Amino acid sequence: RGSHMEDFVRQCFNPMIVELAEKAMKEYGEDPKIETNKFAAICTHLEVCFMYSDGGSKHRFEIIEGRDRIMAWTVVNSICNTTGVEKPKFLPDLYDYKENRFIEIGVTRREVHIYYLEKANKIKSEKTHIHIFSFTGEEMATKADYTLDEESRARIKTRLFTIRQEMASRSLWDSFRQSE
Ligand SMILES: COc1cc(CCNC(=O)c2nc(-c3cccc(C(F)(F)F)c3)[nH]c(=O)c2O)ccn1
Ligand SMILES: [Mn+2]
Ligand SMILES: [Mn+2]
Repeated sequence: RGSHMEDFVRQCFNPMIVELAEKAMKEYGEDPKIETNKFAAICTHLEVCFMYSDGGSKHRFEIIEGRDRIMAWTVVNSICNTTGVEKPKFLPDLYDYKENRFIEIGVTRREVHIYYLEKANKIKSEKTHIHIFSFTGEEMATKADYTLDEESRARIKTRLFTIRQEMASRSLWDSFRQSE
């Protein structure tokens, strides 16, 4: 069963983040033992979402990603019913209470252009904000409004490149890149 990538995920990411990624994957019919690359991807996505939510003020953000499906939909419903934003057709990652909008965080191994295009093609209601980070240090946000200040985003990018380096050191990076 076991594989180097799984052990690396378990040693590289926080135990709560690993448990959350595992729960989400099982809930969505995936297997972290076997789909180890997706395992790493959802751990990374979770960490990015958490760091981003940490980048604002105390009450700045409401974290949607990481919750189970029913509760996540419950909280976006409460947010829509108290603010007036439209219901996103698909579950986002965050809600900005200062900018009053949902945020879709993406982490990509390819050019941010392609991935942002996909995310803007699925999200029909253009109300929800979109913010892509890449594993090379590029980033791309909707209307060039990158929400957080420079230092928080740079912290995210540094960590992303650290993960990429740790993967390449174990010869795990080529497989990870040629999997998205
Ligand atoms: C969570 O586990 C899952 C989830 C689903 C559907 C729900 N998903 C999201 O909400 C979502 N998912 C990703 C993502 C997940 C795995 C891999 C990758 C990629 F990096 F390889 F592209 C991206 N990224 C986001 O930004 C994002 O919002 C289905 C199966 N498993
Ligand atoms: Mn999400
Ligand atoms: Mn996302």
